[PDB]
Amino acid sequence: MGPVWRKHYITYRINNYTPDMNREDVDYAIRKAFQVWSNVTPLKFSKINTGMADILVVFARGAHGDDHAFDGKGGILAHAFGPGSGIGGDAHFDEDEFWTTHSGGTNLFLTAVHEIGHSLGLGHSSDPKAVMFPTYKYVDINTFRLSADDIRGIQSLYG
Amino acid sequence: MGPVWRKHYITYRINNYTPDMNREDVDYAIRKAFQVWSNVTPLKFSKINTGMADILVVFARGAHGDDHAFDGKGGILAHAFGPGSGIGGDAHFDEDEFWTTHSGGTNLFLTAVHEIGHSLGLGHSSDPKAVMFPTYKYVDINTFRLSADDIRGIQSLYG
Ligand SMILES: CC(C)[C@H](C(=O)NO)N(CCNC(=O)c1cccc(C(=O)NCCN([C@@H](C(=O)NO)C(C)C)S(=O)(=O)c2ccc(-c3ccccc3)cc2)c1)S(=O)(=O)c1ccc(-c2ccccc2)cc1
Ligand SMILES: [Ca+2]
Ligand SMILES: [Ca+2]
Ligand SMILES: [Ca+2]
Ligand SMILES: [Ca+2]
Ligand SMILES: [Ca+2]
Ligand SMILES: [Ca+2]
Ligand SMILES: [Zn+2]
Ligand SMILES: [Zn+2]
Ligand SMILES: [Zn+2]
Ligand SMILES: [Zn+2]
Repeated sequence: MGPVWRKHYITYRINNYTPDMNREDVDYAIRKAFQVWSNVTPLKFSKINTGMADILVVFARGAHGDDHAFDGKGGILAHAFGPGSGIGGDAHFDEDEFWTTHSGGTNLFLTAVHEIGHSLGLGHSSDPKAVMFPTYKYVDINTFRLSADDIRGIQSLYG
Repeated sequence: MGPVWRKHYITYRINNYTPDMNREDVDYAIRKAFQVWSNVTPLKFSKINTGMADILVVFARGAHGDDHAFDGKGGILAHAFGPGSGIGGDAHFDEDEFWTTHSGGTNLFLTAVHEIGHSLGLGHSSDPKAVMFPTYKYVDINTFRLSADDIRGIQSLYG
């Protein structure tokens, strides 16, 4: 393995909101995305509105302060840093994308699941069924499930 | 090092056409895509309409006889085999994608530039500026350029 979180209780904070969606929708998509991963691991995720969280969720465009500039609409959608102090664990979403509760844009839920995988220490999967496979494909949020390879990946890091 | 073409006169043939575009907008996009690479290499590319070619261009959907099935709309866009006989060099475009002369779909020209890169022996690039960076972004065909990295890579396979 590379790095992992050495604790099981992990906090996140939503730094700022995208204007593409309602604030309630953004909270919900993010909360469900963490739930995908807490469902298959010992990890507990807790939303914090003050103080400093382990995992900061940020919407930004272009050069946004971290040597990995976003690229305007399309292309790179998002990135996240592996477990660590400071910017480690943080997930950044390209505001030049159009974020959506369902399809017809870039689905925030699905992307957040992918990115949180990174935040927890996963790399990319060679398996096209896996959410950690590095191409975006819309699947209905209600029918989305982690693949065998996703779970095997995360359980090897956290039991 | 991976295989390369041993000869300099390389042929391609378009096996079938996507209905998403005029037959001739497809020829144009493909021809321009080859031109991108012949401009920076000794290689020359000729289209043939019958007989055996070096690079067969295919539009297929799902499983189509090569162990790398496509995945329906979205996700994977296309794939191509490195130099060699038989399947070698062939370039397969996912028919479930919606192919376009511009945007409002997946641009055939830009995607063909990427796949031909594979047909000529190139792997992916970690440089986002590179066309061999494995992420699609639309850019007007007039403004598109190979990056220093792409050119460096191809000029280090061919002479
Ligand atoms: C820059 C990174 C950090 C970033 C990301 O990871 N953030 O977490 N991107 C991913 C960029 N790609 C990679 O890092 C990477 C690394 C190694 C291998 C690959 C790879 O093979 N990707 C697929 C390439 N495909 C094919 C291909 O290479 N054909 O030649 C085949 C062989 C599978 S592809 O069909 O998707 C394809 C991709 C791009 C082009 C292309 C490129 C330039 C011009 C025209 C077309 C053509 C085909 C990708 S990212 O694009 O922001 C990204 C991608 C997906 C998701 C995601 C996934 C599941 C659910 C929701 C969202 C989130 C973000
Ligand atoms: Ca982008
Ligand atoms: Ca952090
Ligand atoms: Ca936006
Ligand atoms: Ca061939
Ligand atoms: Ca596809
Ligand atoms: Ca199609
Ligand atoms: Zn960032
Ligand atoms: Zn990723
Ligand atoms: Zn194929
Ligand atoms: Zn590729």
